[PDB]
Amino acid sequence: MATPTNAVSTVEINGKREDLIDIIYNIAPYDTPFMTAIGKGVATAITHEWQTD
Amino acid sequence: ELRQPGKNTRVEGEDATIKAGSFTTMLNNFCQISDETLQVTGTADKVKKAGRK
Repeated sequence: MATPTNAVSTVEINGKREDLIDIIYNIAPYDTPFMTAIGKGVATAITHEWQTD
Repeated sequence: ELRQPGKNTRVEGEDATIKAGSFTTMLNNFCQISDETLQVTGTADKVKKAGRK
């Protein structure tokens, strides 16, 4: 009972390899609602100018 | 160079006493290192400028 007397089990062997998931789980928030909502554009100078009417 | 001319009168059969010769002159100069350095920030190359790309 409770494993035969002289059976070879995982307790006795020594060459067992490790098991790694190979995936890293990161759930920290990095969403940018305002940046995603607004538009994109290109500026060609230190000062950016526009007009209203 | 050559020596300056002068009086040259000798007694007959003077059993010449051997006059000293002339030797060259050594001149030398040292080397010199000149350099110029320049540093430009990254922003100064992206903005538009008149007359330069």
